Amino acid sequence: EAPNQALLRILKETEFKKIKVLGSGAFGTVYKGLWIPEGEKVKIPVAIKELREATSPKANKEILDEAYVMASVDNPHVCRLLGICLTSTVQLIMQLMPFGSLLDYVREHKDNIGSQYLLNWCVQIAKGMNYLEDRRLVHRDLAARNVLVKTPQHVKITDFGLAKLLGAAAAEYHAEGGKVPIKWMALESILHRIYTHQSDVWSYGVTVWELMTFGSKPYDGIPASEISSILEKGERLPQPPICTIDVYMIMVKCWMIDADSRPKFRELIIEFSKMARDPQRYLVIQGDESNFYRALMDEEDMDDVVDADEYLI
Ligand SMILES: CCC(=O)Nc1cccc(-c2c(-c3ccc(N4CCN(C)CC4)cc3)[nH]c3ncnc(OCC(C)C)c23)c1
Repeated sequence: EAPNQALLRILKETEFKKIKVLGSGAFGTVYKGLWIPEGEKVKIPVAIKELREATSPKANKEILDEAYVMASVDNPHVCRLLGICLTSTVQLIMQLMPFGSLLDYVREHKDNIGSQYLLNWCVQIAKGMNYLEDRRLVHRDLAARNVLVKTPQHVKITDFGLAKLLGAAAAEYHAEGGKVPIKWMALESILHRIYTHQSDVWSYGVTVWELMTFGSKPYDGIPASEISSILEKGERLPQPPICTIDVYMIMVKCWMIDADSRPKFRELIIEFSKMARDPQRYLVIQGDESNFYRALMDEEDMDDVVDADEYLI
């Protein structure tokens, strides 16, 4: 296949500042901060994923695998890797998404989210996924928790810790046994651990169902072991109250057991774009329709602030 000529930039620890902790887990802490590359009069808002311990060999391999696939994508609707820092504890430096996950955002503003935003988000995520399909990359963990909000008008796919690049001439990826989110997975992934771009389309439909229900948990109260028999019986997630049948039909088509009968991300872009032209016809919602970076980054001087989307090499 085509050679992968993505650049991997190694960053000095002294040219980025950590401002605050966005979140923490066993994997490690995600900081929010500024990256000031020397010689350039720019300041990039960044999220900095530090690894908890320096000594874990499996965790260090996994964070570099994440950097490999993240550096291999360059799309407006995919979160971009700025670089890595090879300190005692490895650090990923990513474009800052100020508003957090789309899942947390819709739960936070159920009352203030209109159909224009929901349909635009669906378009943007389909565009990101279709770009990932052109790159022959399977995400394997598409969910509302892994879509971040740069602005309310602009969302990006992230969390490539499970993503796999398809080798030359292959269209399926066979995975070894591991922790995996069953309620977002195509049937063929649950049973045979096969993953394709059409398996991601299944996860796309669940993601859209998450958005359309304003943050509800799919199959709440149902064990993941039973999910396989439920799917084989022909049951699916129910129509969200705001959804016209036009929208719900697209979600249902994403959950066909025959993977080739599901839509392609190319077609999802087209269909949700049509609906984004007249949003209130396809979603029925009650009551429908410079200094910010200083406050965010807590730094008085923001004259040279530049979003990574305007920073290229
Ligand atoms: C994967 C789920 C998740 O929440 N991940 C996460 C954890 C901590 C920070 C961020 C994050 C955030 C972020 C997450 C949460 C918030 N808050 C804002 C305040 N609000 C009350 C709650 C949500 C603000 C920013 N922005 C990012 N940008 C680029 N990469 C990131 O990390 C990406 C992961 C893949 C390294 C992140 C995301």
